[PDB]
Amino acid sequence: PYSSDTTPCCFAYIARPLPRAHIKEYFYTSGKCSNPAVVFVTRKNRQVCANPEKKWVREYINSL
Amino acid sequence: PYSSDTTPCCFAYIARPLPRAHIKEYFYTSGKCSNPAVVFVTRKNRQVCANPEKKWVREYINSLSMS
Amino acid sequence: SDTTPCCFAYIARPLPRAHIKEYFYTSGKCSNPAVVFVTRKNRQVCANPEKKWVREYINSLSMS
Amino acid sequence: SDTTPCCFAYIARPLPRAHIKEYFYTSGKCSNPAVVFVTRKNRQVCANPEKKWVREYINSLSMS
Amino acid sequence: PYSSDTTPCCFAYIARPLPRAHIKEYFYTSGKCSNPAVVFVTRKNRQVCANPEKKWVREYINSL
Amino acid sequence: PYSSDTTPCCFAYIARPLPRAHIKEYFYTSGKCSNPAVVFVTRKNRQVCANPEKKWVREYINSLSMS
Repeated sequence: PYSSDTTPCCFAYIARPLPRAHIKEYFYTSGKCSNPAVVFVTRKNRQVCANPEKKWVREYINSL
Repeated sequence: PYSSDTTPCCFAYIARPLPRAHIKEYFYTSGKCSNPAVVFVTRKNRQVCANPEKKWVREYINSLSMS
Repeated sequence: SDTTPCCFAYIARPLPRAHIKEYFYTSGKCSNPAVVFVTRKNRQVCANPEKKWVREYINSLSMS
Repeated sequence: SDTTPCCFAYIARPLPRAHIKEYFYTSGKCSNPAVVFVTRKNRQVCANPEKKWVREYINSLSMS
Repeated sequence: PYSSDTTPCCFAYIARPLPRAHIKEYFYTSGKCSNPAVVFVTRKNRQVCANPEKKWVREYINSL
Repeated sequence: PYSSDTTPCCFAYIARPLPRAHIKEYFYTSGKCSNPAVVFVTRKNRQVCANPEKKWVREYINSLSMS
């Protein structure tokens, strides 16, 4: 661990793929967090936690 | 209350009291987080992690809280 | 004593993510550090831990 | 590169011959020389090549 | 290879166990030979080639 | 003719001709053996491996052989 700022962590992963077209960016959550996660940021700026191992997650990252 | 939303967690606690005058709100971090924490939100919207057990932290919560 | 897998060379071309099931790091007893990717047919592939592709694959995989 | 099994310690008590299916020598790439006995449950057991019992077992086994 | 003397080699292994009681000594054939073998020497001094991996061979060696 | 009996094989060939006078019999080693050889049996029953291709070896066989 490293800073007093908060950092976003994920504790569950979205079940249904989000539409590819609705995603504006992604990031991986901090290594400080207990679980690994991809966060997708939608065009409406919602942050959505997703399982880095899922195929659709990988396909999105690779294509976007 | 496990959802897909991100949740803010804390990994370190500010060393010095923040000025009371600059704080507008607080909240506690989720119990899912590995460490307990209070977060103070400043008027400039910075979120500052703080040690729940410190006296100043408790005094500030007691001044903000409607409970 | 049980055996442990060690690596002596690192794959040159990235193998496809789709063919990998998990990874692990080789033992610190080994002379070289290495990531091992375990394929669908359970072949163990040694890879250079410092490579960007290797790191990106690890982020999307579970560790055995 | 594929992994190869290496040994870092040698079993103290002889395991029963009846439980061993085959042996092999570890790679010369490994830092220590070793005989590996492969048990009926496919556990790999490292053993000291210089030991009389080890040599006697090898004489009665096929080499993978 | 090492000497002008002949050395006994085996090219087949006896199918039926010899009676334990009829064996006076054993030896392993030379490493120069292409196949490994146990030779049992009977009380009548017949030399009988046997498979070192067979259980009865091992049991005889262990008991005698 | 694969049996359980041992069969004598040769791995080296005597460097110098044996004295003809000391040899009573010969035979060839089995084709199963990795190297070809002639074996001379001395009157004292030593078996001596010899290179089949050497002239002295051939001369000695020709003197012993009834073929």
